[PDB]
Amino acid sequence: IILTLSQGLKKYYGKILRLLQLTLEEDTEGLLEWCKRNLGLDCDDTFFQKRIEEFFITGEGHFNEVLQFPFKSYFAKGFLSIDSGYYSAKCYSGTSNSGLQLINITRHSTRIVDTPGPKITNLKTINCINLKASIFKEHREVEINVLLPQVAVNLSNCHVVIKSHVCDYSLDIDGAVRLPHIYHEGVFIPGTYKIVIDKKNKLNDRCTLFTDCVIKGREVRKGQSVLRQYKTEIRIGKAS
Amino acid sequence: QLQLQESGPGLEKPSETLSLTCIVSGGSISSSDYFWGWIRQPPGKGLEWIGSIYYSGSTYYNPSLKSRVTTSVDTSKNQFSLKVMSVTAADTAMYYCARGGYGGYESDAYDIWGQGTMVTVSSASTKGPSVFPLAPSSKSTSGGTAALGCLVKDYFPEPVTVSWNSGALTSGVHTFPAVLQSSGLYSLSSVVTVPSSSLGTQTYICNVNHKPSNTKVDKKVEPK
Amino acid sequence: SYVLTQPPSVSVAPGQTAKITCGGNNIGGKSVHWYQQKPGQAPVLVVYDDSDRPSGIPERFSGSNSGNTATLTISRVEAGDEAGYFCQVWDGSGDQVVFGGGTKLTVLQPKAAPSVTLFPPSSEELQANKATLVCLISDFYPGAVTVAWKADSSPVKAGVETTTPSKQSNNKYAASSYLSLTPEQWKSHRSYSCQVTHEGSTVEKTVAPT
Ligand SMILES: *[C@@H]1O[C@H](CO)[C@@H](O[C@@H]2O[C@H](CO)[C@@H](O)[C@H](O)[C@H]2NC(C)=O)[C@H](O)[C@H]1NC(C)=O
Ligand SMILES: *[C@@H]1O[C@H](CO)[C@@H](O[C@@H]2O[C@H](CO)[C@@H](O)[C@H](O)[C@H]2NC(C)=O)[C@H](O)[C@H]1NC(C)=O
Repeated sequence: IILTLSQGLKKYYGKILRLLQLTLEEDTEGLLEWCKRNLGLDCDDTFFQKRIEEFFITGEGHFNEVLQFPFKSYFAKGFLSIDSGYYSAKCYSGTSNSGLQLINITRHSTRIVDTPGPKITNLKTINCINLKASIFKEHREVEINVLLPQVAVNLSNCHVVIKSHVCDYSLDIDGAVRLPHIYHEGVFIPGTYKIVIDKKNKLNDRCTLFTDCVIKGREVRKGQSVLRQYKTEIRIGKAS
Repeated sequence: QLQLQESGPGLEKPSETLSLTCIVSGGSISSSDYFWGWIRQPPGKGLEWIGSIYYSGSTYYNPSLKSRVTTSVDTSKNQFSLKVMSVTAADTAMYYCARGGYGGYESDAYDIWGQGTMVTVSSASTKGPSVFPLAPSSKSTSGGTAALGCLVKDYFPEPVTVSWNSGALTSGVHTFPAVLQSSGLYSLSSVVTVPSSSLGTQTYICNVNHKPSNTKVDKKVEPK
Repeated sequence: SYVLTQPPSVSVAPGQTAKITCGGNNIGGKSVHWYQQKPGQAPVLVVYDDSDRPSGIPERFSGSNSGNTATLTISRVEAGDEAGYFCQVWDGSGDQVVFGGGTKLTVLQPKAAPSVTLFPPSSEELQANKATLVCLISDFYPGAVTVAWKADSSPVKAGVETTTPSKQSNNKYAASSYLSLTPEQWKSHRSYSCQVTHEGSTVEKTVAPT
């Protein structure tokens, strides 16, 4: 069937959220026409990658609502509310970024060997170099700053908001934190992100973080501190 | 320096609990960058990790043995310990304590080891040895030298240690590995080569120690 | 249950280079440590973190680790390098320490004839209504001796115990044999002998009730 501007923009965004790997589902039925009728082109996967790449990295000044640099009102810097109705993310253009706040994860990963270590890590005593915690007792909220996003952080009964210089979105599903994936001659994710946990929400009563605690060892080899890591839990909820 | 020392019973009865203690000395067991582990080695077999414990109490067990072993740590006494429930002959082994890196700062290799303590699982009671002299024969070995010794007969379990003249004699000493007799008792010989010219001027006394039975024996070895 | 695979043994001539492998799935992703263990002694850390040496370990020891195999290399091998070598890793998946089965390194050695000493029973044992002959064999390579007891010239067919040849500290072999007699058996025969054969050559020692 036909879709108006309103319904088609939601599915258009729904496809972007799927390609960014923030969603695992989509409603794109009718979208292909919608791009022929309202945009006069064929919006295959190649087209959508070019829109993601150009919006987040290779900007060209002013962008419109469909991530091109109807839909003749081109904006400036800031954010599109990529909202499919089913899900949404506040994503920022690369024109509003000073440098490249993304890292290239197809490039080789520094070796990190596993080691014995504390199974429980206290939120006030986090010696991991990949995680930095801020406790806001006044606001009853916790902000976890992830410094090495390539090391997974897994949520367990958590209702969090992910904040970054790329996209901002909510996470409510157990498992590894989903991050935006952009393709620019390789795979790119944000260089840092922030997990915001509101302890005033009953849904976070048992919020626990599972991650690899990365540690700089005493040994310096090849002019670098050797890295070791151990699996650990950071309990954040009251009754965790 | 940091030294580890195992302490054990030597002999444990079947279906009983073996308890070992490692005394840490020269430094504190309350080390934030290390934890403390037990490794065993049955006769003729390789090394097997039992478990490791952090000074705070956190334990790490071998999955094959987790259901019948437990470790503790006593920070006041500067020791950690091991318990192995319902033992059988499969638990007869050399037991080692060792220190390994923990928490990422140090390497997780086990750098400092104890001496090992020998545990035999048997229903037999301990038995101290009978010690008899092995007399020289003017020149038991060639002309200038001579061979004398101590027969350490019919003890259980392993080991015995033998020294000569309270340790003043170390050159030319050869303590032989024990023989296991069909009775289950052990026996060994310690022999020492001395100059023949000394057989009438130097007293030779061997010192036999059998820790499992708390037996200490001295035997003078005179020329017959 | 992560599995480490070591060869059972490896031989080397003095001065040559020995290599001992430790196989494991993606072992290059783990930190491999090596322990040397000599007969009757606690293991000793010789290489840690694939290729680092603790203080006091000679430069001839060196390590590498990548893919599915880690390798201990000992250059300019000396007799004193003869020992068992164990590889070891921490398995992050199973949260456990894993040791390889160990590799017996032997260093090629010249043939060596045994030293044999034979002791008669002591007066004190004889006074305790017992009698033991003791045959001590030492300093022989390879570790295979035939031991034969003789009463006068006739072969003994009872009351004998003999150890398996075990490696001394100098990597030659030692072994003991014991003949149990009654004091009357000891005094009834004119002499007893211990016959030791090693690589076709026999040594004989004799004692007498005298
Ligand atoms: C992201 O990293 C990969 C490396 O994994 C880069 O791809 C390499 O680029 C160099 C230079 O062009 C080539 O020599 C290699 O053959 C490439 N390897 C692969 C696997 O593609 C890629 O260019 C990087 N992207 C950036 C820096 O934007
Ligand atoms: C966090 O979750 C990730 C993915 O859900 C875990 O990584 C997986 O772990 C399993 C089990 O070892 C492997 O079979 C997968 O191949 C892993 N996938 C990836 C992408 O790494 C990770 O181990 C979890 N972390 C913690 C601390 O629990």
